[PDB]
Order: sequence, then C-alpha cells, then structure tokens
Amino acid sequence: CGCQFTSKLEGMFRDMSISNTTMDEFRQHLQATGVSLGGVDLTVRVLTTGYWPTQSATPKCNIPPAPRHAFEIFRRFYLAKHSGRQLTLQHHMGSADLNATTRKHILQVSTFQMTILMLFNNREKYTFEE
Amino acid sequence: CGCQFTSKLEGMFRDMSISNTTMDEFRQHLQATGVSLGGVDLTVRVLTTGYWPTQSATPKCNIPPAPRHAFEIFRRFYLAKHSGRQLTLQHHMGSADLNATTRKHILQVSTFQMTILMLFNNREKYTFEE
Amino acid sequence: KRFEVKKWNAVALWAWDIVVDNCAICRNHIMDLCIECQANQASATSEECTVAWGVCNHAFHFHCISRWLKTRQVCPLDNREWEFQKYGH
Amino acid sequence: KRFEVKKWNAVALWAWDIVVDNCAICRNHIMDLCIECQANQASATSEECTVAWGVCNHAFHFHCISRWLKTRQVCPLDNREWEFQKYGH
Ligand SMILES: [Zn+2]
Ligand SMILES: [Zn+2]
Ligand SMILES: [Zn+2]
Ligand SMILES: [Zn+2]
Ligand SMILES: [Zn+2]
Ligand SMILES: [Zn+2]
Repeated sequence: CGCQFTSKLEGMFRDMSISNTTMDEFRQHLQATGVSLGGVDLTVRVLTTGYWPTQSATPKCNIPPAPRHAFEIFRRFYLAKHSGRQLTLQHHMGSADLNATTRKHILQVSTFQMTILMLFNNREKYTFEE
Repeated sequence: CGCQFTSKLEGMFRDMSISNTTMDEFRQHLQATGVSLGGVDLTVRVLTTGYWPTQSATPKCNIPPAPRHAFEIFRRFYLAKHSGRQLTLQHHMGSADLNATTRKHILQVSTFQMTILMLFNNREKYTFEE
Repeated sequence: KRFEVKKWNAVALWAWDIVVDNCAICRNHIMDLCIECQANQASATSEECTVAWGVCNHAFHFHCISRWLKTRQVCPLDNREWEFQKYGH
Repeated sequence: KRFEVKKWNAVALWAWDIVVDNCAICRNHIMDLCIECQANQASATSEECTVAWGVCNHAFHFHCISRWLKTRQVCPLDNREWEFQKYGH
C-alpha cells in the first residue's frame, strides 16, 4: 500500500514494545514501593489514545478490592508524573488469573467477571438486582 | 573573586527556584491524590546533596502522625516519577505551624518540637525518660 | 477466601495536557464549538466542527489546529511536529 | 485534640544511583577502600582515599573517579561532566 497507514502501524508496535519496557520499569518501582497489597503481579501497558480507539464507552464500574487497590496504585503512579492525569478508568480490556480452590485450579477473567466474582466473594447468593 | 565558587552559588540558587517549581508540581499531584487529612497544607522542597551538606548527622527520629502521613505521601510521590531519586529522612531542617487552641493561636515548631508535642498530644504528663 | 486474585493485566491509557474541558488554541471548551464557529450551530455544516487528536495525545478543535497549521506547524504544548492520527474522541 | 498540625515544610534531600554500599567504577563498597588501595590501610596516606560527590549527585571513590576524569568526564552512570562540588559524605 505504501507508507501512509504503515506509519500508524509502527505507532502501535512502538506503543507495544515501549509498554513492555514500562512493565519492567514498574516492576522495579513496585519493589521500591508497592504500598497497595491489591497491586500484585501487574502487566500495566501505557498506550496512547492517539493510536488505540475507545472500545465502546470507557466504563468506570465498581473496581474489585484486589484490582481496585491495584487500579488505585496504578492511577496514583500515573498521576505522580502527569499531575492530575491518572490511569484512564476502563474495564473493557485486559485479563486476569483468578486463583480458585480437591486442588487449587487458577481461573481466568477478562476484566469483566472480576467485579461480580468479587461481590460473590464478599457475599454469595446474589442476583441481577444485587 | 571570580567564577570559581560563584558556580556553586548559582548551583544553590538554582536548587532553590527549581524546588519552588517542584512545590507547585507537588501541589498539583496532591490535588489529584492527597486523600489523607495529613496533607492539608504541605510545603516539601527538593535539594541536592551535591550543594547542600549534612547538618550534623541526618538523624532518623520518630516523626509525628500527621507529619508522618505527610512524609509518607511525599516519599511515595518522590519514589516514582523521579529519576532514581531517594527521599531522605531528616529532622534538622525546616519549620511548621502548630495550630493550637480563648482563641486559636497558631504556634511554630522548627522540625524539633513536633515529635515531643505530638507525644504530649497522645498522652500528657511525660518526662525525659518517656 | 474462596477466590483470590493472583495476576492482573490492566492496560492504562494516558492523556497529556488535552485538558478535557478546554482547548489550548482558542480557549472555549472541549465542546461548546470554537471561536470561528462561536455558537453550537451558526452554520457548523452538520456539526463537522469536531475535535482533533495528535500523536502526542493533545486535543484541540479540528478547526483551531487546522488554522494553526497555516501559520505554525509544531504543536504549541511541547515541540513535536504533530501528526493527524486519531480523531473525534 | 489540643494541638493540631496545619502546615509543614520539610525539605527532602535526594540521591541518584550513588548505591550507598557500592562504587560503580571499581565495585568494592561505599567504604572498604578501593581496588587501587585494597586493604583499609595498605599505605592510604592517613586515609586520604575518600568518597567523591558529583553535581549529578553520584558518589564513587576519589582514586576511581580520578582515573575516569583522566580519560572521559561523562559519569559512568548518567551523562554529566562531573564536578568536585561536594566531598566526603
Ligand atoms: Zn479551539
Ligand atoms: Zn469551528
Ligand atoms: Zn502536543
Ligand atoms: Zn571505587
Ligand atoms: Zn584508593
Ligand atoms: Zn552522574
């Protein structure tokens, strides 16, 4: 096609490798601090809105204690640099590994079932209204 | 005298104005965060050891609850967006405004009487042993 | 507990000095149209007067940066030459 | 309470990659002398083998930094000319 969209392509790939370096950087920062216990193994990727469109609406539903504390730590870190501008509140992206427990089988939740499962952990026997 | 110590002089003055800009930057970052009632009014400055020598020993005395929370917030902020900077704990520098309470007269403590007055607030009737 | 989270992999988006609620070129709002279009309508041509997104995550009214490219061409909020990648919001 | 703190004005000092406990030029320790001195004494001329402090807030042994300055003065860690501003510790 030529160098006209392949430029945005390099944009995306660069975002990717740079967020991988940012993941190693944040690992050392969590070893130096890591106040929020909820923020454990974190693969936070710092991408630019100038390349990645908003999925549907960028939601801000109840965050789950572990990923809540995790999101608070990530937002505090991201605002320590850009005063005010913190981690964008979104739930329509990513994944997780839910360690369940006869053996300990670890499940997987793609940032959608974390809140419902956390509310179940807090109190079972819920419904759509809850 | 000539340009030989006046260089370190510019060093110090630059430290000063730059720490004033850093104070405005931290005001922004504590407006995004600063959830604890420990960061009501904070005036943290940032200097370099390459220009400002140690006073006597850079001690490690117990800090007071609200100054404890303020120093914790400042250290968490500094141990993040800064270029490998290590927030140091020192009591032999600075001041404070102790709001006492017939009127509400605000006192002043130069980072030396904060711990003793905080221990008095926690429990009065102390002595040298306490 | 019965379910405990071990790993997480959020992706955190970031915005520069877009100042969601004001344009740095004309100073009006993230909406409320611009200085050239004034009122929301006032011949806005089916609301084509939209927001422009740069590679440096800086957001202005399309119109206000477009006209800034007839005089300068280096984004007033840093120094980067500035591109025309994402649009709308 | 009877006394409540309203304002505070701490001054927070900072250290770069001085790594208090190791020198980045010879890798020995913040003390324990250097590779050119080995033993604490071993003719250290009344312990003149001290720590050098740069403007970049980096700290390596005097002998070690002398050899680095003799060649290229760009600081083994970052990229600063390195000045003999502060000394000792
Ligand atoms: Zn505008
Ligand atoms: Zn317009
Ligand atoms: Zn820009
Ligand atoms: Zn050495
Ligand atoms: Zn030596
Ligand atoms: Zn250096």
